[PDB]
Amino acid sequence: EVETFAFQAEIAQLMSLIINTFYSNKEIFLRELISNSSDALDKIRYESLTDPSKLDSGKELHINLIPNKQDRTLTIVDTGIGMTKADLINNLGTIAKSGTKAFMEALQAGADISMIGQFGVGFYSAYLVAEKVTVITKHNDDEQYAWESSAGGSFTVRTDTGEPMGRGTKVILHLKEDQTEYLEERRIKEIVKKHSQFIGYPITLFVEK
Ligand SMILES: CC(C)(C)c1cc(N)c(C(N)=O)s1
Repeated sequence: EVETFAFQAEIAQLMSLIINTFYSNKEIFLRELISNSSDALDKIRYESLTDPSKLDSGKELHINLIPNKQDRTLTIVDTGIGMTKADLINNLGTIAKSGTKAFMEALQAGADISMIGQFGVGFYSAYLVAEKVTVITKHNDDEQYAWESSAGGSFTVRTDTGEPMGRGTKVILHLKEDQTEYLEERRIKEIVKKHSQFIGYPITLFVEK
């Protein structure tokens, strides 16, 4: 059962602006997605202080970067709080409507795309380098779900049947044909050290075979 939804016009217009605008500093996408995972891990860590049983789906709090050249995919995994079905379908999109309006107004007044995080809509920077994004997520209170969009105005949500996650969020970036530089170990290491050196969770960069 695959459900198809339309993006809000403002979010769709944001994704077009990200996809079409000429902007060479594309490497900031990794800073934003890693920043998103750190916040998800903060939320499960805070909630587990007043409730130790929330960590029954996994005690470890970490971020893993997994490149795959055969699939041409870069996967950012965290064991954060995850997102529910309502988070994917409309909760997180409606929050982003106000940040998108402010982000677009800032752009015409002299800002650039690298400040996208300051408006809380950093996730969409993934489309700087990916033609399709797959998000697999498992919240403690909901089932495992797969979100997917190739932009163009729509996204899909379905119950995930793959490997069970326990808890967290898996962002799979199906990279563009000319963005495979972000599969290189030495390139990922440089971006992590430059933009995310003080993240308070262990970041493991996986090596390919
Ligand atoms: C599309 C989906 C549900 C993956 C997200 C939208 C927003 N705005 C996210 C965020 N981290 O802000 S995640």
